[PDB]
Amino acid sequence: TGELFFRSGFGIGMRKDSPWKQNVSLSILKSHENGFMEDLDKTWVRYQEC
Amino acid sequence: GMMGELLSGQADMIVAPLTINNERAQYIEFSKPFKYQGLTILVKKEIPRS
Amino acid sequence: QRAVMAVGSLTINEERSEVVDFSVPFVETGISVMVSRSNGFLEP
Ligand SMILES: *[C@@H]1O[C@H](CO)[C@@H](O)[C@H](O)[C@H]1NC(C)=O
Repeated sequence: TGELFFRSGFGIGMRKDSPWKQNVSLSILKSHENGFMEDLDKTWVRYQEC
Repeated sequence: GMMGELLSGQADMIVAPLTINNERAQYIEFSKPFKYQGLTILVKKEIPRS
Repeated sequence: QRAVMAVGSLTINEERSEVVDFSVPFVETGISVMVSRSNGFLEP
């Protein structure tokens, strides 16, 4: 029940000196824009309904 | 917990559901969120019979 | 270098990810389709 409030996303915990910031952000954005995220959502979170 | 383990140097990258917060970001930088979901209320529903 | 900050309805994209840098987004959005709504025995 209820409605969405204090909406916020997820994240990846990395140290501030890690040089993998852009190399991971670009890959995440590419996966998001190539439809991998929606496919994973369909194949892992929408098994059955009521 | 996990944040302290990451700060201690035991772990370098975290792939787990972690909500981005200001206090967490003040010490550990995050990346772009995978998906945008807030917090709701879960209550068990009853079945009216008679 | 005509402006150090840009504020507006700029959608985050892969092409702009490496050319410029952006902070954490505050309002989420995306691709959507707009279409006009169509109109529409004790069995159930
Ligand atoms: C990140 O990507 C760039 C270009 O895609 C590459 O030159 C660089 O080596 C990458 N970083 C690492 C740590 O491999």
